[PDB]
Amino acid sequence: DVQLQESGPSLVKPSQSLSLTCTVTGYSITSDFAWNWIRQFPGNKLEWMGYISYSGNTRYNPSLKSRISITRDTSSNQFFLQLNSVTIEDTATYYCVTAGRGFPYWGQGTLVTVSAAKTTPPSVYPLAPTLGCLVKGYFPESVTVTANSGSLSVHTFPALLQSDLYTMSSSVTVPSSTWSETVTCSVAHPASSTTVDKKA
Amino acid sequence: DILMTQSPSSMSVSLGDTVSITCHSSQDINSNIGWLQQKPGKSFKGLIYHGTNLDDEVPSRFSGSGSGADYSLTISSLESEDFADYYCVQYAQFPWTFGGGTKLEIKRADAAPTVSIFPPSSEQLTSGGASVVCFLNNFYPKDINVKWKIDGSERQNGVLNSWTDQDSKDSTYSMSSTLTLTKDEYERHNSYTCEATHKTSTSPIVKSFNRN
Amino acid sequence: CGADSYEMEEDGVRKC
Repeated sequence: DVQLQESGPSLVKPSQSLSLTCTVTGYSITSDFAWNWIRQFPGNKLEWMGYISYSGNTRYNPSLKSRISITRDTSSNQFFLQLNSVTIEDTATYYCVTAGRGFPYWGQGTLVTVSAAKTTPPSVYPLAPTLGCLVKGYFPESVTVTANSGSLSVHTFPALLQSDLYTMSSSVTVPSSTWSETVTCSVAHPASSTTVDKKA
Repeated sequence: DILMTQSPSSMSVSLGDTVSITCHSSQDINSNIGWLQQKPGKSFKGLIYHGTNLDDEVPSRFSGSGSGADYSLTISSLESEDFADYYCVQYAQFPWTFGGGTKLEIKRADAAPTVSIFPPSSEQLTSGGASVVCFLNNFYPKDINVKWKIDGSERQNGVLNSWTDQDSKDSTYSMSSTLTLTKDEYERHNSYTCEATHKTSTSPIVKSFNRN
Repeated sequence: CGADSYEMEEDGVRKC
C-alpha cells in the first residue's frame, strides 16, 4: 500500500500563497502513478486541482492553471502544492492523493482557511447544572475536546461562526452515580498551542 | 468540463439492504469512472476503478456497472461500516471532475430528545457575556425545533444551533442550542427556557431554570 | 476495458 500525509499551515491570508507538503511512505513517487492534490469545499463539493506524475510531468485544472504549481522532492519522497493569489473562496480541506488504478490512496486531509481575520485562542467555559463544555471565540477552525482521558465515548457539536470568531460545544452522558465521580473535559486547540484547561 | 450527475443525494436505509447509486456524465466517458467512499472522520478511500474493478481489499459487497454516460455502484447486504458518503469521479477528460455525492444514513425507530439546560458560567459573566446552553440529545429523525423563552418571551435572535451527524453507536442525532446575551441583558430577567418540538411528542419538551 | 479490451496508461494513470 501507500500512505500519504498533508502538512502545512491552517491559516493563509488573502492574496498570499497556500503551501502544503505531502509526505509519502511505503512507495517511491518516482516508481509509478500520478500524485494529486484534490480539495473539498465547505459544502462537500470536490475539485481536482492537478498532479505531478512519477516522471515529473504536471497537469493542472484549467480553472487554477495560472495560480498553481505542483512540485516534488524525490530525496525526501515528498510532493508539494503551491496555490497563489488566494481568496476566501480557496477555503477547503486539502487532500494529497495517488491516481493509478483509480484513486486508491488518500491522505487524511488538512483544512486551510483563507481569511484576513486574526488568530484568536478560545475562552473555554464550564457547563454544569448529561454535562458539557462550551468553547467560544477562537480562530481559526482547530479544536478537539476529550472527556476523562478518553474514557467517555459523548457528542461533539461542529463549530459555528459568530462575530468572525468560532463557537462550538461538547456533551457527555453519565449515570447519576457520577457527576460523585469527577468529570473533566480536556480542550485542545493546536493553532494556539493552548490546551485551554477547565474543569469544573 | 464534464458534468457528473450523481443520484440520489441521500438515502435512509437499513442494514442488510441492497442499494444502488447512479452517475450520469454529460458525455461518453468510456468506463473511465471511479467510486470513492468517505466515512465519518472525513477519510477517503478508492473503491472502484474503470466502472467495475475493485481496489485492493474492497469487499465483494461493492460492485459496479455501466457504459457510455451511465454508471452504477451497488452495495449488497449493507454493513455498519458501509454507511458513508459516496462519490463518482471521471478521468476520461481533463479536468477530472466529481459527482455531487450520496449520503447513506441508517434507518431507525422514532426517538424523543433528552433535553439539557445550563446557565452562563461565572467565568463568562466576568468578561461581560452570558451564554445559556441547551443540549438536545439522541433523537430520530433529524428534524427538530428549539424555542428559547426569556421571562416567557420568545427570543429568535442571538441563538446558535448545531447538529451532529448520525451517531455511530445508536444511529441518533443530537443538537446544541446556545442563546448569547450581554451580562447586562441577562441580569434583567429571571426565567430562561428551552422548548423542543419533535414529530414524536405531542407537547414540546420544556426545560428551564430561574435565576433564583 | 470500456468499449474494447484495451487498457492504457498516461502519466502513470490507467485509463480505458
